[PDB]
Amino acid sequence: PPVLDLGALGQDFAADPYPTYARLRAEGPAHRVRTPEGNEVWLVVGYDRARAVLADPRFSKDWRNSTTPLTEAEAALNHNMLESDPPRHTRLRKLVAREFTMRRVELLRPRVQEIVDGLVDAMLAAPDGRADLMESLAWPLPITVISELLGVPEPDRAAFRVWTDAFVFPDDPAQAQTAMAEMSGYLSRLIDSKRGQDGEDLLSALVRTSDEDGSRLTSEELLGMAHILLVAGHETTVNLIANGMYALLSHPDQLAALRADMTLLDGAVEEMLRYEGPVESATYRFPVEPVDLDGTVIPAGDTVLVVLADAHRTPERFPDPHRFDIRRDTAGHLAFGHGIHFCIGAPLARLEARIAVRALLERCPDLALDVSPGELVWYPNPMIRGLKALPIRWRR
Ligand code: HEM
Ligand SMILES: CC[C@H]1OC(=O)[C@H](C)[C@@H](O[C@@H]2O[C@H](C)C[C@H](N(C)C)[C@H]2O)[C@@H](C)C[C@@H](C)C(=O)/C=C/[C@H]1C
Repeated sequence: PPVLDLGALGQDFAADPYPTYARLRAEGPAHRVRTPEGNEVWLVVGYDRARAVLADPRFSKDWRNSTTPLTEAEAALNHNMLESDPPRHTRLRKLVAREFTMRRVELLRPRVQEIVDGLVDAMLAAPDGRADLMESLAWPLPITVISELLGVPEPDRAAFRVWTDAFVFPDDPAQAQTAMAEMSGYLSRLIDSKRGQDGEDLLSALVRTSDEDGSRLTSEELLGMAHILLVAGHETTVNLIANGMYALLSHPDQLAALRADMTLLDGAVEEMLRYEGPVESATYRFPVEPVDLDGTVIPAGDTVLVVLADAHRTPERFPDPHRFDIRRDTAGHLAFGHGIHFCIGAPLARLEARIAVRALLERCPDLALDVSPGELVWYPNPMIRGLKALPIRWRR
């Protein structure tokens, strides 16, 4: 294949990518394509292959195995679990797994609940009963929850959305590259602000751990860590809520069910993950040796992107794919990945989302999408699945 150019494929490829992915799936598992941003990457589509690869060791996420160059501003924060393999990935993750167990996170419900609640109160405050569920709840919830955890003074949180934006499609490649340096700068400063202040938040914990013994957690790794624990639960958990809602609000029949019975909540918040999950394609993976993806051979060092979005629509795994059913069997979706890199914060995310949906359906009479689905606009970025905004309204 000449190599499918995603860029020149319409701002609707950001809208409904699926047909393009499926079309590829039909011809084979792997495909070379140029991303809307440029660079050459491989796309692995089709559920069975997707799941498979995610856990395949031959696909290392350690940039040392990539033949793609890394700018200095990037090289800075590339010492985290999601960008390394054993033994390093093993070593690092261990450092903070106890902080994200369903049991531990559950302890945060009281707080998370209160955080959502405060946010909803302010929403219903509007006189016309119209607000953007994005800047109104979906965005502020994640960034707060996590920021109290990692210990980010609140005034400091604004610059974060700013950067994340640049990271995702920014209106200029050199601008996002600035956001990274800027962030590294902040985090590094912040890391130090903690030293000797006997704080008990996660970050303070790590700063102590790292000092006590640098062989267990290097200074770069310390940086990388704080960075990854932050920017990995953003775009994802923030769009989870948005996508989730946009999904439930554009399928009245389903909104109805959940309204009638709220026990379907957990299972509905799951189908959201399957149907319109936040991550379109898993993060970068590089073959340590050439991999023969059935007929198609991928060179060592090339960038492989497992397309979570497509596997979720592969009809041989998920019948009536494009159908948003909250009573569906969502068992086995790749929303949070598969393998050793399986989301470390799946519990924290789920909690937030579950409390978030819960709130809305409840505290919002005649809640509804405030614009037509065709009017919404998604982010061109091929690695994410987010709405520019999500208008709504409710019985004034
Ligand atoms: C809707 C929410 C979330 C989604 C969709 C999501 C999705 C994922 C996915 C797909 C991976 C694996 C990526 C890959 O292998 O390419 C992953 C990894 C990870 N996630 Fe999440 N995530 C979410 C929320 C969270 C939260 C709330 C945190 C932070 C507290 C978090 C922290 C991480 C980290 C640091 C990893 C590294 C895993 C490892 O390498 O062992 N995630 N997540
Ligand atoms: C967990 C899935 C999302 O990706 C991420 O959370 C990671 C942290 C991040 O990718 C990293 O971004 C850094 C700024 C640079 C780093 N590079 C030095 C190696 C890179 O690996 C994303 C948050 C980037 C943004 C743009 C995004 O939208 C991610 C979506 C998920 C893949």
